[PDB]
Amino acid sequence: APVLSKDVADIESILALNPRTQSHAALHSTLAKKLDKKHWKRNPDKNCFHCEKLENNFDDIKHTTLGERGALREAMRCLKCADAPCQKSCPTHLDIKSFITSISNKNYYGAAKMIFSDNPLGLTCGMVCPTSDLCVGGCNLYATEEGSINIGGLQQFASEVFKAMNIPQIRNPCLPSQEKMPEAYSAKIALLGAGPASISCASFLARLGYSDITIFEKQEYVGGLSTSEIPQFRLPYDVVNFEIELMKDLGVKIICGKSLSENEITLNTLKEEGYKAAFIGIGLPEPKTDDIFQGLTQDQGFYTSKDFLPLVAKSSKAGMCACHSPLPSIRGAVIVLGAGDTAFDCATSALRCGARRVFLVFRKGFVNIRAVPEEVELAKEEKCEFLPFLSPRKVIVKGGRIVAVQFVRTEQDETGKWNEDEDQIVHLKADVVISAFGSVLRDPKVKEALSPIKFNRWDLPEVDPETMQTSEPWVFAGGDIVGMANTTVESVNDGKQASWYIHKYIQAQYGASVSAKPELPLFYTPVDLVDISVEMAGLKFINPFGLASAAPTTSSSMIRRAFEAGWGFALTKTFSLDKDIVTNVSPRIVRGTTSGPMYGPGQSSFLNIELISEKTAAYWCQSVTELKADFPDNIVIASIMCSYNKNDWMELSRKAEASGADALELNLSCPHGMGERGMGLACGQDPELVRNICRWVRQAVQIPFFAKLTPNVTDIVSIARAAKEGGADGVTATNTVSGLMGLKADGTPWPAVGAGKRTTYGGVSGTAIRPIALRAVTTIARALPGFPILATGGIDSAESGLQFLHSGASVLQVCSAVQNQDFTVIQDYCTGLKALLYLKSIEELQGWDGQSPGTESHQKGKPVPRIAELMGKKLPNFGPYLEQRKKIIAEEKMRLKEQNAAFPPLERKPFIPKKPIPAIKDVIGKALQYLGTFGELSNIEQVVAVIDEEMCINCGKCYMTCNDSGYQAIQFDPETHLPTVTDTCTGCTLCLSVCPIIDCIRMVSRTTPYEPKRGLP
Amino acid sequence: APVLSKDVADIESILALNPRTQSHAALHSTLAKKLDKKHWKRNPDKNCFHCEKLENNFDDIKHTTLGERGALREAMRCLKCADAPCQKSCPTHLDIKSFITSISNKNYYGAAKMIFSDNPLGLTCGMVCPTSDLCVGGCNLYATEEGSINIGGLQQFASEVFKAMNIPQIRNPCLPSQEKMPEAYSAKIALLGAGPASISCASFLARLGYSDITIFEKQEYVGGLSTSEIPQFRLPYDVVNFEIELMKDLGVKIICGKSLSENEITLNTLKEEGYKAAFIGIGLPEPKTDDIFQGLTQDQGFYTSKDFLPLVAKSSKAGMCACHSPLPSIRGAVIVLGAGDTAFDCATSALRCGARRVFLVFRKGFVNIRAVPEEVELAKEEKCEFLPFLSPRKVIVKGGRIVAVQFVRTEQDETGKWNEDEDQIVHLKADVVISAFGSVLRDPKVKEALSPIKFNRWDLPEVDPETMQTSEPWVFAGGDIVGMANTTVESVNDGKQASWYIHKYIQAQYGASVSAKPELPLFYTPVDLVDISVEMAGLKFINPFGLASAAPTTSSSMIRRAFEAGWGFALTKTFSLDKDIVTNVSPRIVRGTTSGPMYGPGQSSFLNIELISEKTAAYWCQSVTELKADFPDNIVIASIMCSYNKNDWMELSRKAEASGADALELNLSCPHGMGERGMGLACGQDPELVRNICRWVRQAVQIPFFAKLTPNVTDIVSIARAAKEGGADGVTATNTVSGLMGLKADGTPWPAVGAGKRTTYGGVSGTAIRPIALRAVTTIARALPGFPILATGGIDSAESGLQFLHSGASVLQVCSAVQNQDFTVIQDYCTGLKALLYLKSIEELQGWDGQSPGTESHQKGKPVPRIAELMGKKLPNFGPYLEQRKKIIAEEKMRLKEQNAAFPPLERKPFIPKKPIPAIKDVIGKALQYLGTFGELSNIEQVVAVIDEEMCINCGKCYMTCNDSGYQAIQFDPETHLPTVTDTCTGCTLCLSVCPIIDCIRMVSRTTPYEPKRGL
Ligand code: SF4
Repeated sequence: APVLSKDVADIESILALNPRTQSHAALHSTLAKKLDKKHWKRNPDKNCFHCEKLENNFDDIKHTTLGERGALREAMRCLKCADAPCQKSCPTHLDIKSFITSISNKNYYGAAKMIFSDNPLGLTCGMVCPTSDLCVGGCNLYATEEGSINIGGLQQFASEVFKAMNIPQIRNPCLPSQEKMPEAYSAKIALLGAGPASISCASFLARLGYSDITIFEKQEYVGGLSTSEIPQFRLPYDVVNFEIELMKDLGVKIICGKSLSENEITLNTLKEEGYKAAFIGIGLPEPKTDDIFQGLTQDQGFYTSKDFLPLVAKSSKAGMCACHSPLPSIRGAVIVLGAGDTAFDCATSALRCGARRVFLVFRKGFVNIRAVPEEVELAKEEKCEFLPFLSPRKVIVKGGRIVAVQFVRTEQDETGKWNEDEDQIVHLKADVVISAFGSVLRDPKVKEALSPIKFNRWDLPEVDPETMQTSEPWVFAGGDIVGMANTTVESVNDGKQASWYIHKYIQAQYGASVSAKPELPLFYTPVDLVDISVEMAGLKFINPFGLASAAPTTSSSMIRRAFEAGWGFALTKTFSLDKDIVTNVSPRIVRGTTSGPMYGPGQSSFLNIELISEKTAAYWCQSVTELKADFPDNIVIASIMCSYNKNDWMELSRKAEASGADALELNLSCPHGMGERGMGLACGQDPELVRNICRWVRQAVQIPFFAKLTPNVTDIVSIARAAKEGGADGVTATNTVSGLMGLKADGTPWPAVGAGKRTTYGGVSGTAIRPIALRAVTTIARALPGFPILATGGIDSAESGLQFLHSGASVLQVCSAVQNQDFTVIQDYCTGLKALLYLKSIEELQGWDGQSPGTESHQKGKPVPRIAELMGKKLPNFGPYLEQRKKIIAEEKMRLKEQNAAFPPLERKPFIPKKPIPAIKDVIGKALQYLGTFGELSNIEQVVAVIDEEMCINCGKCYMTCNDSGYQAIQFDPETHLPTVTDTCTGCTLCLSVCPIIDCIRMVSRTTPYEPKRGLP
Repeated sequence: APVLSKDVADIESILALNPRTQSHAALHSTLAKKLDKKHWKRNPDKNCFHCEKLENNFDDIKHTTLGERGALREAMRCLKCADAPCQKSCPTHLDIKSFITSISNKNYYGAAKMIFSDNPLGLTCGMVCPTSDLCVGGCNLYATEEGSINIGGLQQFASEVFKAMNIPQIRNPCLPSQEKMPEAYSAKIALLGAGPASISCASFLARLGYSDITIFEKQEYVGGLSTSEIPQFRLPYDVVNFEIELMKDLGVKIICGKSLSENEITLNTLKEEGYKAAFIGIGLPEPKTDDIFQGLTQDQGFYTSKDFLPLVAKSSKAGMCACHSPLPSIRGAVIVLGAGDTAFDCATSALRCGARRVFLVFRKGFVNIRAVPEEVELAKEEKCEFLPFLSPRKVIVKGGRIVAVQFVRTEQDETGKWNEDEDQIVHLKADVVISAFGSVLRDPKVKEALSPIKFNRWDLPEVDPETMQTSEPWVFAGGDIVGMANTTVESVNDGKQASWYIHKYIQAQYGASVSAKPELPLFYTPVDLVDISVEMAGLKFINPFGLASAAPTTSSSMIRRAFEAGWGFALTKTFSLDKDIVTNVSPRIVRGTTSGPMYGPGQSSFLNIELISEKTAAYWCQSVTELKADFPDNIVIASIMCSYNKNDWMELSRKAEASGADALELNLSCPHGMGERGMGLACGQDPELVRNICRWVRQAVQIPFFAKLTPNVTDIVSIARAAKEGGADGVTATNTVSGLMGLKADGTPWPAVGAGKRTTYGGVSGTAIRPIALRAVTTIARALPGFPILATGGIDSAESGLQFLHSGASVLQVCSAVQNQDFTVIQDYCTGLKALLYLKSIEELQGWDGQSPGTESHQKGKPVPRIAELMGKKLPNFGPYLEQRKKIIAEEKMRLKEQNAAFPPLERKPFIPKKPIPAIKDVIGKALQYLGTFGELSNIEQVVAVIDEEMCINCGKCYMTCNDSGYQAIQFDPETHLPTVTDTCTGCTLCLSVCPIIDCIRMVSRTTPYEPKRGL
């Protein structure tokens, strides 16, 4: 019979590309290499000077866009810094540390809530903020080779998920009922212009309780420049609509077709009409012009950015207008004049209109470009040509058309000044000219409508930079109109700033005072109303999260701050009688090596050789009395430990109870009387000793007490049962896992103590032991139904916490997650749990896994075009294949231009719960139904792996894993590097487990014949 | 008595910047924000158009340079792809997957060996390769938001560590002795030009065994352009010297002051002198010139790149020449003509010479720039101005000096045919002009010296692109001179390619044939000679690494491939008697959630609910016979399992022994009993059962057998002892840890089987259980001294393997690391272990931790200036402080300039072992001496944390950890964001444990009185 230990021809063939170490250096000529290189090319080719067709292509071109896989990686990378410089560098002071922490914990709702609390246009800003000159410019990670965090992309991601949840914004909960609001809040308020500034101002005023807010917008569309000029390929119109609807949820009214102008709305007519306050947020409505372009028409080929961008927007943004607008026909060479964002967006937009070539002409040098590198990069990658040091002089017009523009040289002298060299000219051929010099306010009728407010030397409304108030106390202004900044986030901040002082002004007008300290409300939704309280062992917890007896509870002052932060409960560090006083050694707590040489945030574990508290029982008991007196609703559990002695346990437990502790937690780590039978060395490892100790405490106190169990036992259920039989009211599962974190190359340990560099076995904590704790909790919950369990072991998010609740635990203890961060994580845990419970009531989101939307086919986090001429073509994203994909996509865009259609918009409508929102008590133990013996698992219902070609990044890991750890069932194409799972798959699932792309590989029910490989008959 | 649970004023103050969730939105005016922004600025300011002083500043400006912290992070990120496109895109075909895998496993030696095996100028290339147009351009991770891997930087890092090791290259080991080499290998070989091409060619010929190789170099310095023109701030000269010395270790001779030219050395004089083969690697020695610059002199301010760059290099590269020379005095505005690497290096170099302003003028557009984007980036960040579409027409000279250059406008038309517009001119003011159009071969005397080889239409030596052979069979050529490529790596490849055919030619001349298949040797050093064999339980292992009984040993055909790859031993997947046949379910193996939502390479654990082998005992026994017959030196251990039955264990053990297995491994996972006698349900959890099973097997077979222990017990020592008492020859520690990996938000498990979505407890494997396995191994080793232990549990590198050996294990079993990669990791483990053992004999490297050099103060992996005017200044790397640091550094550079001195690179000298290189038997159990009870630990010898301000990146994590998990002992400055550990520190070590910068925080002996805090 055949050589069993040898691969047959077929398998040898399938293993052709499997890694094998070479015994010699490789020989490939330089010429051969030059040729082969093209086949695998991923990035832009430096030698290719021809741009990829972009006519009618408005697909997202942002390099910062992130999908869930990418967002989680970047969020975990963030150091989540104290007094973070990125936040200091953000105009709206977003708590970046907190929102990124939430994203890293998969709590997208909490992240979005944090974002929108300080920036009502959070999604728009995540997408368009020039971060390199703002938040990212101050990021501490810039000091590392890998670089600064993609803050904008993370903000965009969390906000997009929230948008997908279709949850509405709600009125401030702690606010009195609409009917009980003081009359001052009904004051008629008017805002002019529906752009970022007014949207923000109106939003914050509405949060404060004002019920009569109206925004008067000149145009038929809303959103300001975010709608009329920023390209669809950078800022999708549906984003703007989303943020507007959120504002409308607060009652803000918007009336379009109304202009602030002398023969229409004026400050005088508003005051006559009874308006108490007004906010001017009309931006800079007119284009900066140059005398040389006077008289030129669009038919001749001349446009100002104010003419051009809105035309492209109306045509590419579904919804914006009621009438379908044609895409401007831009053919030939295009000259764009300007060096700011306007110019770059005109250049890129011109390509979508069919431009053959685009020239960006600056009057200064490259170094003087105004737009941030990120913006410049977009025009650069699309092959726009940059021409520096040129100033326009004349537009040659022949046959009623622009045929060229004549320029003159410019240069900086010996002081810095700029001059024009007349004898040095340039005759640049062009068919279209677009001036993108900027914008201004110059309509006399508009300025007159603002009488009698004072205008500064820049001929713009003068305002106090702190209050945003004009010379007229009831009139405020912000955004581009003030002329201080030119970004969406700064305009949003102006409205935010103004809202507080408008509030102060109105209240004063009604004879009411306001807090000296500004107090703008946060952002709220129905999720915030979800009840996450839970009752266990007769105790009421405001929320299920608490601090475990550990380093974070080293001092009672820390517990105090934890309760102030919002933690539901806390354990004191374990303490004992005076005679059992201990002294710690140092070093004693080290990082885990459980996930490789990854330093900084998110350590996968810690190992400690710390003893019980070094502080006295007297200190802890007085501390408990103090804590319970000041925080009656927060549960305080005293952790205590004694040697195996009845009088001692009774004495200490009674002392703790007398201090006012809500309950006790018995630390069973103390060694016994003389080893002997293999029940370890600690009392907690022997059922008999545990039972006795619990009996002693039960007899001594009347308050509930829980036995903290060690996972270092053969059968933890035996110990849990012993504690129950002893009288314990529940058990804490579990303590740390015994281990050695590692040795240095010289053999010395870490931690290493004293001159002798000695160590002893320590306790492992963190996410690395979560599988062990989860097993412990579930096994105890199944063996002792209804017996209270306090879970501990790797809990670092609402999601992981919910896993333990589902496993049978009632409350959740945390240590390592706090050591990795700080007490503020409680805010993430609470909003996260509320969101998870809330989402369970939304029928239309059942396909989601918690807060994670179903994974859709993507590449780099961008939706893969579902084009018939692409699905099933085996065209990977590299080399000649990518060229083909681009050609196909370009053809589709042209077809879409032909086959016209565009008005099936989405009347945004919030999802409404269709079943009661589950309370904590309703989810406890729900996972137990799926757990059982191996025999209870079906060996008939087998699965096989299936790969989504469109999501694949061609690494071949699935292939390598099946080859050297599986069944050699995957074919890896030598040309496309695309994997195909064959019929020999056994569904072991290893490939799916090593794939870098989330959900690229999925396990599906086997449809073909199934037979175990016995290797022989 | 005070309120004990409240922070006193002092502590409230220290906690000032500690994170606290806000209950309201913040109010900060736009004006206030604009002002505050500058204080924290890290990156370049878009509105600042003035460049940082760079006169005489040759500090490394590469954005790709990596320090160990950064290199480990990037290496772990690499997907380590199959048939990798990056390698396909590398001109020298470097096995990137393997060298990066080695870096990820901290095996820098293995990584360097891999790099140099295919590229003898590996360090130079890591630093200068235009990767985006090469290897990186084909990287699969470009398909992710985070982007492609920094391959060049990783190559640079590994090569730099190897350089620091001061290990010499040695002659290929498996080559006959010098004396026994055929006469053909003594053939006189000549190479012209000591640049990358010839260095590579000479190196490979030397590896093949040729003993008379001489490189004739025209100049007094060696290295070619790497030395004469590439700037010191991109390629340090010591790198070039390092690679040249490695080549010289192979016997290659270099003679300077010798030129290929008529009247000097010619192909005819060489042939006449007895040379059998010649390689031409003289590059393109002359500058491409323009008629309009004829007659202009350096005194007037005109230079060609060939004049200028070497002048700067000779002045900034210590060791290049022997004469100390001043830097060229470049003052005023500088005009650099060109759009390739040459032009950009001239521009950046001009700034070091004192240039006030630099203009890069291109004949074409910005889109037509020849240099890759990172090269262009360097000039751009230093504020060089780019002027496109200009062609030089005249140079204006007044008072003996250039004052301006007049250009005419250029433009492309319908036929790409670039035209020049005469009526459109530019009068650009300038004091210095540097032409950087490129290079060529124009010396008639040099071309004559190459007679009679054929020259092509480009007037360059014509060569066959595959063999590198010229029209004369004994003459070959490569590098810039062939005119096909313009990169160091391609020039290196040309020499590599040529070496094989030169070898083929010479051998044929001596009447000898060569293999049809090219066989260039790998790179070797003394480390490769280190013996890593080990004997255990009477068995000899060629190396201590083996495959555990698991998924990687699902089929014997897989074990065969593992042995072919080099694995020392392997366990069969556990098998049993026919009556105990099992059937697996699916899904059954899932990724661990032990390190968060991190997917792809390096999963920290796996959970499986797989059963024993589904293949029959008949299959496994025949397979063992086949494997042992084909691989007699590779150890094969048969893993078997039976229910608690004497006859069964004896029958199966004898069946396995009869098949020829070297030993047996008893899988004790089979259930027995009810389940509350406090010893679980598996036989392996009960000492009595284990002792009886071992007794049965010992009585049945003569070969050694080991009991595989489960870590899921209260006292694993009791089980180990029971196995020993039963007759086992050792124990395998340990099997998987029982657990539940997690649940989805809806409560369903993963793995989930059937429509019922059911699951059962599985076994956790991988790095996440290493602490448990290491504890188990150490405990058994201390309780049962000398009892053989086969370790298993998270072993994924030579370094982790050595930890287990130090802990008492003799051999190392692996599963998860292979599931995370493939069988080739064995190559990394073996070279890594050899290196770790070798380094223990090097006295001058005692300060290193294994292969990791002692950590030096750095920022972004670059050395921090050990300047007096900088130390203790509390100047962080941001805002106005950074501005300050730049001013101080610039002043230091100017000071160093005035003191025209220094030059002692103290010739490179290999370190020599000063003690015997440890064998595996010499390190086993060495760490046990440090293990003991808690009471044996000194509570008198306490430590405190100390922070190196220069390495800090100001995140405040140390501060937050001490505040909410410590003793509130760190002050975090509100302006500089610099932390300071105060006297209240207790040395808990949490801050050091969460700091993102390796070795920024260190624990040092406490010098002040220690008093435990008692709460009062
Ligand atoms: S954790 Fe480390 S890099 Fe961060 S502020 Fe503390 S010493 Fe600096």
